[PDB]
Amino acid sequence: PTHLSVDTKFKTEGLCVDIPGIPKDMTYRRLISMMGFKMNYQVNGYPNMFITREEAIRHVRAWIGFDVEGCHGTNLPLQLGFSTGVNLVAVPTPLMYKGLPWNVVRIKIVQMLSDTLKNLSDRVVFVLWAHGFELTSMKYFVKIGPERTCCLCDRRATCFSTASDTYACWHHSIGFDYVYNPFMIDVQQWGFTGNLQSNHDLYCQVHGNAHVASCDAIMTRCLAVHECFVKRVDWTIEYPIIGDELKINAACRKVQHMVVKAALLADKFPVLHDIGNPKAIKCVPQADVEWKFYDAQPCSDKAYKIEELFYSHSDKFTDGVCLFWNCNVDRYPANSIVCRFDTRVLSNLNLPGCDGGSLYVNKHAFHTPAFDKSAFVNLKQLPFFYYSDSPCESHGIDYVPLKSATCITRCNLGGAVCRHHANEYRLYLDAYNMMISAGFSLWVYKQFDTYNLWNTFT
Ligand SMILES: C[n+]1cn([C@@H]2O[C@H](COP(=O)(O)OP(=O)(O)OP(=O)(O)OC[C@H]3O[C@@H](n4cnc5c(=O)[nH]c(N)nc54)[C@H](O)[C@@H]3O)[C@@H](O)[C@H]2O)c2nc(N)[nH]c(=O)c21
Ligand SMILES: [Zn+2]
Ligand SMILES: [Zn+2]
Ligand SMILES: [Zn+2]
Repeated sequence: PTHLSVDTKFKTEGLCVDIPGIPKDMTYRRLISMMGFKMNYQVNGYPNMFITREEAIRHVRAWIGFDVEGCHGTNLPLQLGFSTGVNLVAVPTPLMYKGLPWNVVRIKIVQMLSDTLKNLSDRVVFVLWAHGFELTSMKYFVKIGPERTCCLCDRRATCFSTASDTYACWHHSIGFDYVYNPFMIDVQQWGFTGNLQSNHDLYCQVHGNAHVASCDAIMTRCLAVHECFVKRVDWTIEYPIIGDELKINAACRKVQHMVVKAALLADKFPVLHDIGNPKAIKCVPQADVEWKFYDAQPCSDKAYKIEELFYSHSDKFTDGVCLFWNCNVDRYPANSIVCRFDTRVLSNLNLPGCDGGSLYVNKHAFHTPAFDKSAFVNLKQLPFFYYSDSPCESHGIDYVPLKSATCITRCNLGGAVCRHHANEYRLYLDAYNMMISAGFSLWVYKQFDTYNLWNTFT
């Protein structure tokens, strides 16, 4: 039950306009052969060009929307659209390219897919709203066969070159002309009513329809992300490490302990309303504050309404401070400590999402509602600072003397930062800059002032 059986039925009603007379009874085995490919009875790791809904979710980083529109069927040009926004015109002789024969179009496709996916996934999953021409055009730039490894490394092969008769992954595909062993999935097979635009526009207002192939490719992938990461959520699926996931997660927990501990020392809140992950633990377990938890799973569609979270416990969320660490609400109260992911940040962990949101894949997949500046009108941006009440003692690196107005320590209060707190300062600054560059923003109540922390050294 792992892979999609090649004898599974395939609904061809969406194909009968480009391909009139197509059989109603159709399997993937008869469809792959129809597309011009031969499986030759194979058990070499490539059982089907099409993958399941579950298998596609585990390879979401490889999703590339793909659509082909008749520009004017072997006798007419074809407009190739990809969710990267690229439009290629192939002739049988937001960016748009002029018409060119297939032998040079396939070279651009290998280059475009490789630069997109080399730091993301080991494969490519062509997300389709299939109507005919996109399946029949793959024979001009897709070659299938047994699973192979790269000729320059041990990654699996994703490209093939007719010049050298060799194979390569996304990293070493310069000069290659064919996509080797790709995967694909037809969203239209999931049982929708209506066309692509009517179904996409039910949940997203950001992607329009300029009647170009790439617009449909973007809407197709967007509709797929909504069905797999907005309407349905699966937090049990783990995703491989492809970047600084571990340092970013560790930096977020390092900053959270620093910020919440300092806010409790500076303002002496009697109560703390920790609103967010239902499995959360005290990030400052040594604090005197009364810690009250409120369960709320990460929202994947729209940001929570602060009215429905609070108003319907201590119930007096105006007492003490409220902690919204990656708990996206529409408008945070004035007595809040907030960590909110910026969906606009470009990174290999953050994928384009639905209706302004993004899909942040770090160990797990979190579809995050679109970043809204108006949510922080009652708060201010949290400035960088480093606080430490630990003993100014170095145990165990080369020391350039540290001078910083944001090093809240006894040694800095005394006019000279010690080597221990200087190491921890520069380590915390690296973690802070790691967290901010990853896309997380920090916000705090306007009364927060690091000048109140100097007095805890008395
Ligand atoms: C809720 N949320 C978080 N972020 C961010 O996304 C990343 C995923 O981290 P994560 O939540 O997968 O794990 P940690 O917090 O490191 O786990 P931890 O504190 O360790 O809690 C225990 C869990 O982690 C596991 N775990 C515990 N210790 C470790 C460890 O040392 N290493 C690893 N790899 N896992 C550990 C443990 O088995 C359990 O699954 C982080 O940057 C989050 O801030 C969000 N970002 C967006 N856009 N939207 C969200 O809704 C959102
Ligand atoms: Zn390679
Ligand atoms: Zn959309
Ligand atoms: Zn010190």
